[PDB]
Amino acid sequence: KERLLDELTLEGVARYMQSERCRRVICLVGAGISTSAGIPDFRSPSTGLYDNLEKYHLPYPEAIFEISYFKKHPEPFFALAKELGQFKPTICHYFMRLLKDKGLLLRCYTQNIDTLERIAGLEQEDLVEAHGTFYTSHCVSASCRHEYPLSWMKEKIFSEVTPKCEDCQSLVKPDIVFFGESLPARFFSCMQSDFLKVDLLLVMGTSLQVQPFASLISKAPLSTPRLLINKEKAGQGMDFDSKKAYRDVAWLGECDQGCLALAELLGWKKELEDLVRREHASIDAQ
Amino acid sequence: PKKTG
Ligand SMILES: *C(=S)CCCCCCCCCCCC
Ligand SMILES: [Zn+2]
Repeated sequence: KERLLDELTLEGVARYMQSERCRRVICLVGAGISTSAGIPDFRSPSTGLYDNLEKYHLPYPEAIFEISYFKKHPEPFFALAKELGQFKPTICHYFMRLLKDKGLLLRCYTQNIDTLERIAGLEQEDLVEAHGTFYTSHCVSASCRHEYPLSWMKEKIFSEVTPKCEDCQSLVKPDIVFFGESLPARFFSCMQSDFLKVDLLLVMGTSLQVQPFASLISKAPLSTPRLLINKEKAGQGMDFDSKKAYRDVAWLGECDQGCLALAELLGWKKELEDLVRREHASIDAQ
Repeated sequence: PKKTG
């Protein structure tokens, strides 16, 4: 256990980041970085968007995202999907874009399916979309696998007609990883290479409750500093407070503010706000 | 291996 942060604070992390020792940063991100876009966190205790779905009489809220339940009762999921593209990436997303443009970003691992990282301008090389994406959709039957674009799916969703394969009549499923499905091979492939060489783990907007994604915090070497920007402490192995704490830092608050506070310390606050402004205005002018 | 929790 070599000690790489001089102190366990945001400022300490900021100084380490500006040091020659920090060349490779991995970001693990979850639902917290997209809630200011308006996409609610569907595992948060007080979450406010299963409201409409009372008519479907769910065995419990989470069933909607279970693969077994979905395949027999897809309607609740698609009604949710019509309520929710219209979302621009947030400050958190553009901070990651900033890390890439400054040559610090090794990779962003995301739990989110909203595709906001790509919109913010992270390229496909830089991203591991651990739970897949809404962008593309597939017929669920092994011997058809017909591909349908977002355009097609949205037409079906907005009309409240359950998406169905035009060829074989099977269910058409967005390319996301439902609970009980396997993660993409890219996830397992990238983790084997990425985590050997990482100098800093930035964990943002995730309570680290979904496996195997959550186990990624364990994969970096023992000396690797780990910063959690989140509403509350999570991943507790993450040791923030014990007298044996040596490398993990928690910044508790909304992720956007954490990224602004961190960016401020690195001297990038101005470049960040300018980037966000220009990128938003470009999406508006679309 | 499978998405859980
Ligand atoms: C594993 S944590 C992924 C769960 C899937 C969540 C899907 C949320 C509903 C889709 C809303 C559409 C956003 C553009
Ligand atoms: Zn088909």
